Amino acid sequence: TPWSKSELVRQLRDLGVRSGDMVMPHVSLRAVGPLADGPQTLVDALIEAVGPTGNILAFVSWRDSPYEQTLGHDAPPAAIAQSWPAFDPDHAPAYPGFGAINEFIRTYPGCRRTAHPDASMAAIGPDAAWLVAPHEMGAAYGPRSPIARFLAHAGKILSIGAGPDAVTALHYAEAVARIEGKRRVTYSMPLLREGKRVWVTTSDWDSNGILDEYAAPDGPDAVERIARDYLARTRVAQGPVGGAQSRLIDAADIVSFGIEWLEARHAA
Ligand SMILES: CC(C)(COP(=O)(O)OP(=O)(O)OC[C@H]1O[C@@H](n2cnc3c(N)ncnc32)[C@H](O)[C@@H]1OP(=O)(O)O)[C@@H](O)C(=O)NCCC(=O)NCCS
Repeated sequence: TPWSKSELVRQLRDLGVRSGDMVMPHVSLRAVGPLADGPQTLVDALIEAVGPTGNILAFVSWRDSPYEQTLGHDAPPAAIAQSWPAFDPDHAPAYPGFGAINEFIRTYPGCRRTAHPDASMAAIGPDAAWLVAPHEMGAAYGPRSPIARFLAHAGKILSIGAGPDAVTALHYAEAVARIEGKRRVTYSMPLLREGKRVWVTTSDWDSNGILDEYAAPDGPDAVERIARDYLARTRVAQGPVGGAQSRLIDAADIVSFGIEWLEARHAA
């Protein structure tokens, strides 16, 4: 029997979600189980749980991000530069690998989208515009990014059946951590500025591992190692959301732990 919207709202309430909260969900729909009206039932429940003054922030990225196609180049290769679609924030589908719920969040009426094609964030609520902008190339997840403002607004991270590797906010911790040998990457993104496609090439911290030892693809990254150590040492509200075991995490607390975690193991 599929989970109803009212059943999920009660579960979110038991977990500690309050009206007015700013919540960032990481969802495994298969862990949740069948819903009354598909994934939209959970989206409606998330919006009701945070209330009209609350906010939802999701890391949705872009299904057709030219990340690997322009990685390590001072400019987009010619074939990529001539034909790749410009990132149209209100029309670009989310990256499926980060959760099928993100395409439902992203198309919700009133949802705003950041202009960073690879690190794109979707936001719903009164603070949606303030969260999504600015989001410039070179500030994917560190200061001046939606995550930074999310951390300055008592944000809560809502893992719904997702693994510890899915804590996007911890990319802020590795962006500001004062450690040696932080990996950087160079890539190009096609922005849509006043209807005109503009190619922008930038450098930023590697979001696939801030250090060499954390960047192997086989392969727990720094986010997963930090999150597991945090969840092993911290009392965190846990409970069911649908059929998925869920956690409500204080975003500023796990990021502070992440900074201390990185700086304790690597010199400055
Ligand atoms: C990796 C991960 C996404 C895999 O979890 P998953 O449950 O297997 O995959 P999803 O949550 O995206 O959803 C899968 C289900 O939704 C279905 N689905 C996809 N689009 C759908 C649609 N429009 N309508 C209905 N169902 C849809 C899929 O077909 C699948 O259903 P199925 O079992 O019948 O085949 C999850 O574990 C996770 O980590 N999510 C957080 C990811 C994240 O935020 N990463 C950030 C890193 S910085």
